Amino acid sequence: TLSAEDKAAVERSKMIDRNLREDGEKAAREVKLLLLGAGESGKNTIVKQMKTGIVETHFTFKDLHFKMFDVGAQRSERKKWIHCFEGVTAIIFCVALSDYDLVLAEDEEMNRMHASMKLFDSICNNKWFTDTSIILFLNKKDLFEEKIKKSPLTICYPEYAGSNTYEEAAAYIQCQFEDLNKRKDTKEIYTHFTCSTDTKNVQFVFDAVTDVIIKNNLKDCGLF
Amino acid sequence: SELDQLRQEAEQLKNQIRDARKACADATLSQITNNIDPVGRIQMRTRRTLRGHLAKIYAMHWGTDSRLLVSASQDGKLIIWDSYTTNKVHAIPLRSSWVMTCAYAPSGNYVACGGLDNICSIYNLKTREGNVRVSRELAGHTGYLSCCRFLDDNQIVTSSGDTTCALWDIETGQQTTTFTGHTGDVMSLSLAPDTRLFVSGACDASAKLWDVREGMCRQTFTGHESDINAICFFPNGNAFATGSDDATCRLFDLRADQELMTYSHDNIICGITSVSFSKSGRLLLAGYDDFNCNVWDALKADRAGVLAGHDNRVSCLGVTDDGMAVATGSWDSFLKIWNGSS
Amino acid sequence: TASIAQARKLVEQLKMEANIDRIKVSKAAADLMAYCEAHAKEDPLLTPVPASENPFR
Amino acid sequence: YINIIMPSVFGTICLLGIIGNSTVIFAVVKKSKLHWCNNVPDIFIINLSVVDLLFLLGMPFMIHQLMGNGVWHFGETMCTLITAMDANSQFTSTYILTAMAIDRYLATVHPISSTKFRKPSVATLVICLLWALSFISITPVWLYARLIPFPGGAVGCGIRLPNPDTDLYWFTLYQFFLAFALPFVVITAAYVRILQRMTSSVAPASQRSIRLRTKRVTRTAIAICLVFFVCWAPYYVLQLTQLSISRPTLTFVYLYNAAISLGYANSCLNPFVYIVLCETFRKRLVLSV
Amino acid sequence: DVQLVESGGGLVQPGGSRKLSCSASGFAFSSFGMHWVRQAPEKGLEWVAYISSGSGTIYYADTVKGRFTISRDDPKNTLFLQMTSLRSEDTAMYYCVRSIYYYGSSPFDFWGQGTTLTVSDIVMTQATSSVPVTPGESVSISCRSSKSLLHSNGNTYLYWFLQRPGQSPQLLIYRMSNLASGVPDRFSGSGSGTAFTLTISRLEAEDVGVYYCMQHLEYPLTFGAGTKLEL
Repeated sequence: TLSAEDKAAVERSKMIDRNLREDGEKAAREVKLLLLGAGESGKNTIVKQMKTGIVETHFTFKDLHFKMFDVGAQRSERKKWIHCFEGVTAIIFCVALSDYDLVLAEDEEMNRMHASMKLFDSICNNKWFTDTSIILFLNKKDLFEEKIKKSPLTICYPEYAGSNTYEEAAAYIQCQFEDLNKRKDTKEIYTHFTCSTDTKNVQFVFDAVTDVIIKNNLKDCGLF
Repeated sequence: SELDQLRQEAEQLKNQIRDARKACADATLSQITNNIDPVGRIQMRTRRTLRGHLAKIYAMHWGTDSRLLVSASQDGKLIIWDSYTTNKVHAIPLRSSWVMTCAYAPSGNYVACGGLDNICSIYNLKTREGNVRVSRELAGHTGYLSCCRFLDDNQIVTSSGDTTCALWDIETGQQTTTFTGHTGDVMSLSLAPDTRLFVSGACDASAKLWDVREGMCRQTFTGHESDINAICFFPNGNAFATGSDDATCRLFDLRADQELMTYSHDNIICGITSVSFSKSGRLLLAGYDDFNCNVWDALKADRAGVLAGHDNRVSCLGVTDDGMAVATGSWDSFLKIWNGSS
Repeated sequence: TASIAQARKLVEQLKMEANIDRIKVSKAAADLMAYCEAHAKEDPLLTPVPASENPFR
Repeated sequence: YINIIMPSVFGTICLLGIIGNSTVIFAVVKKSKLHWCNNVPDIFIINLSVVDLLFLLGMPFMIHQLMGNGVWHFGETMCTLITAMDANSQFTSTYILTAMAIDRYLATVHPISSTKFRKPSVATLVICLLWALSFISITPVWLYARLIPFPGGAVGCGIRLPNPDTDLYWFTLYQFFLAFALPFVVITAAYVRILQRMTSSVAPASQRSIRLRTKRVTRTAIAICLVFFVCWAPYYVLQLTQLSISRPTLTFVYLYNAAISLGYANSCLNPFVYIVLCETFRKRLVLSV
Repeated sequence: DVQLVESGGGLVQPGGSRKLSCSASGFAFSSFGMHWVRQAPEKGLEWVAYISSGSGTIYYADTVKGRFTISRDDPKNTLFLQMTSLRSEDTAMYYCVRSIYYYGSSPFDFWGQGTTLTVSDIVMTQATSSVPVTPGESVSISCRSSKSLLHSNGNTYLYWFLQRPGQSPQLLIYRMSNLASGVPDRFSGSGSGTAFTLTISRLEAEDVGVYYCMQHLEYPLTFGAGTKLEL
């Protein structure tokens, strides 16, 4: 019992769904990454290798479109807008290895590494990232090796009782961050060692996101 | 010396305001509205379901004709709905998909939106070309855009997470007035019916009343224990209600300059995302993190009913200007229209 | 001298808010209750309209 | 007891599988945002429940000639229609189950390259193509489904091949290959390849999450392949045995009717495999209740 | 600016075929439904065909159905009308009309300049053929319909057009009361049921012309005879 013009309006609405479906499917096959990490943590160096308030960066790697979002300019409370990223494929977290004997510029008494560990568990254990895999970057790996010889790791970690070498001290720090995972069942942490001249930084994110995609497919297909 | 003396005077002024509010607290709103009968049980059914959003819906706003509404979702789509037929009138692709607010102009010719991109984009709905185009991008806020509301085709007020509110001249693209004084992220704003005042709620658990023309903060309302997420003017413009993360809704009065009533329950431990009033103001509808929308009795602080039709957090809701229907948006990507039956 | 400048502004702001006229809570409560009563009949959500007048049949 | 145990077994299977299949259909419809929009797994899982529902709705029209007196009461026109309708649901459900496992193989081993053609529009076209192939695969069933005069005044619906001495072989063998053997090979091959390639080289296999991830998928790939095998192998083993058998005995008749029930039990167990082994699906169903 | 240029008209033999084109510029062509309306020499307007937005719905007039084909090319923003077996009854000026359909839209708001072709059902009645008028005086124009144009949704699908001499038709009133964009506020549409009145307060020189009332309650769209205003 629709008039000739009411029926034409209905046909217009179904043409909009023809375009919402086209755009919604295009957004569903793309990868959304949340780029987190602190001041002088190497966050901007990673962007320099993958070329307002929020800085969105797009790039293509092996027939896969990534949307990496940098929210370093958002000085507001993180807990308020962090839920807007519920549903990203993975989180890229940048940690500076060399910032273990250093202290924060403002606090002048809190260690930089402890700040990241507090930042990591605030993100890893966040309720919106319950099943969101985290890509943990341990940047400045080469500079950390030089600084271990001069400054022992016991300054940052009193409980450490180990060799004064990179191959053992770095692994202790790496497992300390992965130890902060309060739920080792619903999520995984992917850890990679980058540098200022590396070429495998984008490959690790591509591999880690691929494993997240497989995990999401299993849940949708009902295998999980 | 001078700094220490000045900060002691501020405490004395704060005590003076607190004593002034206590002086005029002769009675309680609960005592005043004890005699009136309750609204009973409010049962609302889903008359319409608006499908097409493919991500979390964060905001919606009714048009002044009480038939068209605009909703914003983080699928990067602004959709204008014909609520009578569920037809989509327009679909506006947003440049930034992280939208947090949307507004419908009272004339119906413009819509506004903005989020983490710190930009208020104005879209022209009535063009000779037959499509919606961006007419203005309001830049100047240094934080995310949390709420925006048109006063007319040329003026709009926006609240941001950079602790400031701004009044904009749309034609020139410049903010004529800047509203400063909040110490936290401002999450929402509501315009008075005469569009001469507006209230804003921030994450410092305080609500400030601003004069649009003069451009200063007239009154500050405190009492919440956590960040305020939602705010809505009472239909007569003499009061407003807020919703916070402390699982409470509070009704503040402008003229009494203090809180009048709190809307919370012991079972409710989740945050509140959106608040709105019915046409008579007797019902206060609030969206919650617990996947439900609770309709409250504003006068008696009783939960009149529940809208349970969503599988995720109810992020937004709104009541028509004529009071005929209420729309609720949610992170489950659906919009629902509710009203009662005889 | 940022802190001392902010202190003067905060004190000056509190003076404006402390000089406003405040009515009794009973007077304010009555006005809110009166407005709801006057517009109760024209509120479809409070009092559902007959199906003939409901656009969402 | 014999006249009471067998009707109860078929009736229990019919009711239990209808409840499960109707739950899968309702849940997939109510979880939709835009029809044919990023729901390729949901399209397959709701078509498998429709065919399984058809396989059980037509069950009482096929077993009433096995319990009361072995007489067809619906005439020769319904005998051709009911036999073809029942046989179509068996072939169609097996094909959707096979295609629902190739879909899961593509979603895992090729998660990037399969996004080009794992569209809901393509998934619907594939399923509609399966029905067309199913109709072709049941063509001999309804071409030969006629009434059979048994000794006495009783008649029964059955298959009257033109040359039962020689045509009995291709009828049994072609159904075993197309409806049991080939689908089971593909279903088994797909799920074992999923377990061997469900995680990446860079994935931290030493972590609990990766091991816990493989454990649940392994017991789901085993359960799907085993339930399909157990419910249809005895039917097609006794089917091949009748070629050598000339005069069946009472024990063989009881075993044959038990195997028929197991075939119908396949459509009863498919919905619950998705209900139980999908934690995500199980949680959403409780929310609706 | 919004433009609609028609081409392909000319002198044709009886029983022949001719292809009319409507090129659209300055607006979203794929978002608008398109109509063909023709006007026989010294006669009123006659609707020819309709194609909806998205090309899903196509309508033809009974007098041309089976002989005319209407099509559109969205990438090229071109509207087509394929005509075959042209008769002497087809000699007319063919106008290209845009119409968009959503809640509150104004269909038939813009008309094309038209192309001339020369060959070698609700009844809308406008009994008053001509009305002598003087500038500055109020004029009322009446229209009648065989069926009630009020639909169950509350809309009254009556349209008013003005075709000044030498100019294309222009929309004045859409849905019997609403004023079209770019039309002076002095025009006002009033009606009820089957009887409608167009009131023109403070008539001016530009208002001189022929006024047509069209119904859009249902297809086929039919035009009135037309009321001419002369000084």
